[PDB]
Amino acid sequence: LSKKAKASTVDLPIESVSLSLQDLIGYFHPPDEHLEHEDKQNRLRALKNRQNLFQEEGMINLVLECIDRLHVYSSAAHFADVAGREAGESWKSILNSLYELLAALIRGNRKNCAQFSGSLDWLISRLERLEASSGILEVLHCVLVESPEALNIIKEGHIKSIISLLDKHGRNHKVLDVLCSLCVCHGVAVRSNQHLICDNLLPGRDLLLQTRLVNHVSSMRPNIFLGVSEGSAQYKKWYYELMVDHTEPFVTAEATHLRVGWASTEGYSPYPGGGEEWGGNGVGDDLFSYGFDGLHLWSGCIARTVSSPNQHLLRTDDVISCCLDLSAPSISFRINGQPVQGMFENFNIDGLFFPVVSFSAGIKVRFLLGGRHGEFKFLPPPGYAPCYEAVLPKEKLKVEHSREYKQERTYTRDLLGPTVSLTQAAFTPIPVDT
Amino acid sequence: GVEIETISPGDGRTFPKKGQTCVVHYTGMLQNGKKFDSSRDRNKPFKFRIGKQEVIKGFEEGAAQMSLGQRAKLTCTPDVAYGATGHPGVIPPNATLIFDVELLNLE
Amino acid sequence: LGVAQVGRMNFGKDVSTLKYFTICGLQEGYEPFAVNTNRDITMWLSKRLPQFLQVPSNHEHIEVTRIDGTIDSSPCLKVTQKSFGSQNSNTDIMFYRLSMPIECAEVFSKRDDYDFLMQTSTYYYSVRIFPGQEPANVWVGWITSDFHQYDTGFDLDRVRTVTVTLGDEKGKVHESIKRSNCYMVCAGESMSPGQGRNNNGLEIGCVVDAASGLLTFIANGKELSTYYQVEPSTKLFPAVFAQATSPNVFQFELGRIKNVMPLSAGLFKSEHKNPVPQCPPRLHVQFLSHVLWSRMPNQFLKVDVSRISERQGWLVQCLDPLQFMSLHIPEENRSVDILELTEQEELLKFHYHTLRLYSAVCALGNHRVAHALCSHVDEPQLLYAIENKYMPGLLRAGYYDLLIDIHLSSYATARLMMNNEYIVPMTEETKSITLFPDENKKHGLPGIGLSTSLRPRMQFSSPSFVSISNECYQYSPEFPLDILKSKTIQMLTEAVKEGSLHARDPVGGTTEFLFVPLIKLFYTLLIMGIFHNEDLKHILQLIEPSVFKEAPKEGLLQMKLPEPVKLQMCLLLQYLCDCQVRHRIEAIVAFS
Amino acid sequence: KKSSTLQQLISETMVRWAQESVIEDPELVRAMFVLLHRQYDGIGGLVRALPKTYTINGVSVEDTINLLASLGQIRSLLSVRMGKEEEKLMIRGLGDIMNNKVFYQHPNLMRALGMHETVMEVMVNVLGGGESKEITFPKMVANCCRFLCYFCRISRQNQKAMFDHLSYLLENSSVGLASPAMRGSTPLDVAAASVMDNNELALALREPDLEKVVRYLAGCGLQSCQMLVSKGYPDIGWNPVEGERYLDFLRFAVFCNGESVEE
Amino acid sequence: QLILLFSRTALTEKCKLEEDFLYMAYADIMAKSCHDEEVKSFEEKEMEKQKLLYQQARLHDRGAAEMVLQTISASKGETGPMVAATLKLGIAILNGGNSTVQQKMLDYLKEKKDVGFFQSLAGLMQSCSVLDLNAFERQNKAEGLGMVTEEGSGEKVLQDDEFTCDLFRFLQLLCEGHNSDFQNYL
Repeated sequence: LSKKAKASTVDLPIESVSLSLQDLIGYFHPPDEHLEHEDKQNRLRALKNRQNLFQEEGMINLVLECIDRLHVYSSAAHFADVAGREAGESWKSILNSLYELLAALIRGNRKNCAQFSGSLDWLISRLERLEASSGILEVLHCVLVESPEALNIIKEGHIKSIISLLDKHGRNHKVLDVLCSLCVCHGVAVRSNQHLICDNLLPGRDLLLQTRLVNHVSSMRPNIFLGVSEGSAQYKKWYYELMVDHTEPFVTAEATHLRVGWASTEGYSPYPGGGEEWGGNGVGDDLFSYGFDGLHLWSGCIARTVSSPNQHLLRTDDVISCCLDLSAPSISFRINGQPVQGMFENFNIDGLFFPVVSFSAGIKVRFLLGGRHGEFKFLPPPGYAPCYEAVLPKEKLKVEHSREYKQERTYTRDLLGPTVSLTQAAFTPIPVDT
Repeated sequence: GVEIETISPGDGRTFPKKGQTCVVHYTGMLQNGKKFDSSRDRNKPFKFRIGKQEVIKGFEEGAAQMSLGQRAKLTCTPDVAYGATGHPGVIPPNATLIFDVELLNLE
Repeated sequence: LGVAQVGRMNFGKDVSTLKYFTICGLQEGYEPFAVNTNRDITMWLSKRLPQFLQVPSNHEHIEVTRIDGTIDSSPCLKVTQKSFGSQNSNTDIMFYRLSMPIECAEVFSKRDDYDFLMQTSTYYYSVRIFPGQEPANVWVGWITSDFHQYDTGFDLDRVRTVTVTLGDEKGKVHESIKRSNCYMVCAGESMSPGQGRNNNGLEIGCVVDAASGLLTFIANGKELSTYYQVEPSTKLFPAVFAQATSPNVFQFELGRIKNVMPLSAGLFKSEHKNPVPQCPPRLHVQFLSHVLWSRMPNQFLKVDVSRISERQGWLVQCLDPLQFMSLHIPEENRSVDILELTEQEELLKFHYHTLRLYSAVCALGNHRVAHALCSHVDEPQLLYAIENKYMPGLLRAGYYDLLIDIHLSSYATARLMMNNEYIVPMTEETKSITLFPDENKKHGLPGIGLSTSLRPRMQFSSPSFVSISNECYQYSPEFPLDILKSKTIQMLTEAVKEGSLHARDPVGGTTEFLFVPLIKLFYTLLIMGIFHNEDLKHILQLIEPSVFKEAPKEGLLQMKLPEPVKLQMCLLLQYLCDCQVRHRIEAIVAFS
Repeated sequence: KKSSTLQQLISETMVRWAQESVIEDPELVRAMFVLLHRQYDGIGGLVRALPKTYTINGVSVEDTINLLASLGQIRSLLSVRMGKEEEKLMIRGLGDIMNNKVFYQHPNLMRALGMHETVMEVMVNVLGGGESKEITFPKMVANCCRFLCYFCRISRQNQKAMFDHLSYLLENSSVGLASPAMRGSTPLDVAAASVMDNNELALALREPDLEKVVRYLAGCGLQSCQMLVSKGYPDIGWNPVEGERYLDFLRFAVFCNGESVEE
Repeated sequence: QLILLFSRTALTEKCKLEEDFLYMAYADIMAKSCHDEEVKSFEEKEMEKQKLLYQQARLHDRGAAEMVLQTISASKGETGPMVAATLKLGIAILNGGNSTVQQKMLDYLKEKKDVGFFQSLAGLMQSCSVLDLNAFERQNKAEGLGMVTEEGSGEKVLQDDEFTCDLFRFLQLLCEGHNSDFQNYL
């Protein structure tokens, strides 16, 4: 079929080859676990004898030659075009059966795996191919776990190729098992393999899953809903303060979290929108919240450094005043009375805004909303209304958890369904049709 | 190549003199934000003598430019941290490093 | 629970809490679902925020085929419909994306020619909207990992966005940064001249210059007016928002245009300098979906809220520290609590094998690799994994083994190699050694008492990656041995106490996962010899209260253990016998 | 009644486990019965331990500790595949052991530790690695051979202990005979040192060993040296360089203390 | 369970029979339990005979004979402590010409068709050594020279005399009582 001698006169026993490969796999099938010890030993002895006879007759070289002749073609469609349909839809099955037969031939045989050392380099060169990746991986695993001489030939390029297989095909634990066999075999460690795998796999931090210990972060908000809409009766400008009585910079090995600002809902829904509800995320870790940590402006989980007189991280005896302007979308901060040289603007105004603070353990803070709900340490800018004036006449101003679930007893926990949209927060008087 | 940003101010008067031993708590981060080292993780203050080639020159200069009791963010470029070779298995080649360093004591 | 519905589940961990159990259920032989459990049952709940995941092969509406790139045609990922034009077929906007993102440069600088081609940092992909599908219902562009907005009425005017404005003290705006999570342009608006789409379907090409963070779009060979400027280090996922008006919808064509890299070069580091387009199996089509759960934490932060006074305001206080172990998926730019891997079978298996590889790379005294691994897995992570009771058993065993191999295996093996050798310096301490503690010939507790035989010195090197001493690569990294031993004793005591009643909720899911790693750690500490006097007495009382008392509460030796636990107990008893032999040898030398 | 003794506790616990369940783990069964035999063979533990016990004065504690640390490093080098760094570590460890005085003044301690045996399996593993082709780490192999020869020269008992491993050394006596400047650092040299100036060991020498040496000598006299002619020396029909080494070993075998061993 | 462990270890396909300190220890224990060593009366002799029968039954009712045969077969004609302890245990079980043990061994051999047992037996016989006049002369020359043997007495002349004796005693016990079947089988 190759060398441009294509014709229908050629003999290609595809069905015979497939049947013979199935028979060979059944012939070399290892004993099962449920068998008795004596029968298992007898079957293992018979299998080893069969493997030795096949190796002495040089069947591994024949299988390798068949594999090479099959991989001279790019894919099943190419093989179908060159040879015909039956060959086209038998190509992949025949290659997989050949790889299984090779693995069965060399599995558990020290002599066979030692002889396969010379061909190991040729085998690894075709891992990247999707058709033969799994079979080559299984054969390589068998050879490496059986023969130390197999490991004595593995170089830096082969390990790099295996790691590239991880990089290009995804997360496959068989690749990790192959790397473990490369590292250690028969209780003997290989410093070269260990160093190569470490230096070519770990520093990237792009393939293996990364682990880190993260402080739990809770978020708190007043029961105040501020929104801007056409025909609404809500004042555009709002102002509130937070004063930090105490804050421990490092309660644990991770820095203490403390952010202050405004957060938005998702279309008149009372609960905060687009945020994690358990821990690790605070104000400004999404595009629905806007926070200030004393040094940075946080939004979309991205921090930009912002200047202020004697700028520092939020500490004890700090007063942070937050101003929200819904007429022209803007969020501004003042630390200890002096302005913060940064601002949020041109954000979505289709939801409801509320004061919000996020924190890890080790804080003591006080919301000042004005009036009988706190006294402002400074004067709100002209035209800015304090947050306590937004409470509904029936509603009572309260500071509660931003999320639904908090620390309670398991059998007293209130599992909650979806909440009705809070349309009554924004009042739009609707006329009759005319 | 080292640039320093204050986080918590120090005394502003005492600075590491030549031959002194700086005691710090540092947290090491890559430019992407992935932590690679932290003395607070080991729960042991890191002591190093100034000008004696014990630490990387970026950390050296960052600690030199710091007052006692201060907290700072030190960004060190590859040419002042590890160069093109990097640190095998931990820091990739040509990596900019960010250190959160608090100068606890000078001795 | 539906709209405005409040419920409470009682699993009967405390039988006294059940109010109608005695009336019906107690006599009938029904046990409470948590009748024998030492921990609160973890409760999972439907996730409110939709997440991107690979399109299932059995999805009723979406079918994805991967056309391999030919010699003339670029590789294609074709997104196609399954059951269009049939009953109850969902006709709604679906949000598709590619599994891997393109990451912009850390710092923004401020025929194709081969040199420019290789040195460029500009990547291209294209989306071919097929003829017969209305382009007005298809959006082509980029998204970040923050996109979770599942809206049936998607439009570019409701994209979440913000502008950070930074200036100096005297106003004078220095910079204004526009930040969003969706960077797309509508195909219908992008067309402009009306054509028949007969020579080819609509071919919208997305171009990202990562060195400058610039996003541009090409309609039919002409640059569109819309463009975007993303921030440094932004990870943009190629994506298409399509509403199905045809069976065949579109193709992610991973080709290239003149003087531009293909997408695969940006996505894969190995193919960074390869201009040949590729579609490796890691790159697949994910879609926004709601079919996934969330794990409710077993403990929340303790927050105290109180209205102090009219002048003082509202006090919010939090002091008790809480931490969780976060597992980060690199190619998806997301993180998840590692306790959620108890239901992520593939991630759990891959992470367990990753821990095994971590053990293998540092196995048998590779101290340099141990220091390297100390950067990836640190002492807080190790201690949290050891203590945590909700950790999956595979990860628990892996982390126990990783701790032992990184910090304890070297010295444990060093002392094990010598254990069978007795070199006794002949000093006054040796002379003071006697076979029996007093005239009453009662055996002392094994291990306790003065021992003078020579033993290897135990030293550890502090792992620090800011030093350049290059001398810490000898000896294993230092670990808080005192904390480790006390915590191990406390944990083993708790395990004995809770397993004496044979609860249905062991740590790790099985009693073997509960006991094998903990007993292995305790045995390693014994081999190293850290335990001394009081700790050894306490742990021997735990092992066997009756025999090892100093002159029902059942020790491990009579707790009906499994076979691996029996093997580890055999190892412990072997060590105790070895200690007795050592004491006998020392006493014989003293008499001699 | 209550056991009140670790021996009884272990004995009845193992018996109770074995008669309570059919243990499916061969390793567990082996460990259980090893523990039972240890409990019932208390004297056997002393019989096994006293040969491996050794006492020292308070003066030599520090350098005994140093020797033990070096020997521990060498032993740990067993479970590592052999490389350049391993060669450097082994060479420095052997040098430190030689420099330590306890190695000279306590030959019985070294023999009990079996460090000569440890170096022996290091050498056999390294020779087996690439036994068919040219061996690797000739410097390390030479250092090991020198250490073994020094061990033989230390005392007669060490000489007999090394003579107990004569068969393998004569089997691989063709390691570095051709290479000059490696003289005195060959397994053949180790065998010669083990049979040197010791009449009882000359008597213990048997016909098969001398037959193997004579076979090697005949092969050298019949064929040239492959690696010499590969370097480019003229292809004469014999191997004088290795023949001289084999003749020297035969000289040491037949001549001892100025008198010839007649048989 | 212990006998089954040893039998499985013997039946495991291995190139060579590795030394097992556990096996030597417990084989010696069982052999001593079996043998347990003014003329005694007929009643005393019958008591001793029946006690020996009971002690031998304690082992051969649990697979000890099959264990001995398997270990001898796995020895593959290599002399050592393995086969020495195995032969001593076989002698202890077969003492007095135990008909039940002989029948069990013959039945096991016939049903397994173990050629390896007889091949290893022939190999052991070939490996058994005889008197060495050369070694005797060399030792006498050493003694005449006067060199003190700090080590043990030179046993190079007729090294494993006890092993040869126990091998041939096991062979004889296999045929004691005019066991025609096994006599022909040999």
